[PDB]
Amino acid sequence: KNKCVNFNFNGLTGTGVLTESNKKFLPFQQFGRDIADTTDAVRDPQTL
Amino acid sequence: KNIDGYFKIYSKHTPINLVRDLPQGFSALEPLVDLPIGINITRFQTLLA
Repeated sequence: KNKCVNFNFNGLTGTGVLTESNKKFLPFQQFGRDIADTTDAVRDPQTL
Repeated sequence: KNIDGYFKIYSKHTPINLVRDLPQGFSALEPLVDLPIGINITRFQTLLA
């Protein structure tokens, strides 16, 4: 966390700074998107 | 709904005050379960108690 790093969240690739999320998520939600359809927040495939 | 073999199901349970057998307003149905079945369906029938 707090580091510029790459991502591979069960295929959900990307590169950015990982920080704690302040948003809610449904029980089945995998990841959230921004206004531009870009991934913003992702659920850990092993942690809730 | 059969979404490319995924028989996805939605649900919602809320209280009501019945007036005309089907109250109005607004709601949003959340997903209940993902069922990757992959079987074709064309009909159905209810199971009444």
